[PDB]
Amino acid sequence: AKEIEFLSWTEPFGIALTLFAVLGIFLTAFVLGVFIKFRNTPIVKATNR
Amino acid sequence: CQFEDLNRRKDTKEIYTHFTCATDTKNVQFVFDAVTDVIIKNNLKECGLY
Repeated sequence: AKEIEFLSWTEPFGIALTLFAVLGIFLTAFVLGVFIKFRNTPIVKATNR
Repeated sequence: CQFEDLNRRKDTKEIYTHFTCATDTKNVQFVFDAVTDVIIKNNLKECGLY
């Protein structure tokens, strides 16, 4: 039988990409949270909240 | 320093001080610059930036 070629989820390459995307999501969430907590400091308020 | 410490609205207003004499002739540019700065900061406040 012939072989099917595609970017699998369990391949050693796709796992790294998934982990990196998850890390990016986590970092964005952290930045959002730290802006939310320090809501009205002059540094945060200077940029359009 | 003693005369500038009598304000208690430091979070909202500001004070501009300039020593002058009967010979000093640069007062108009001080007034102009202070007014321009006051106008600029007033608009930032309305927009919420400052």
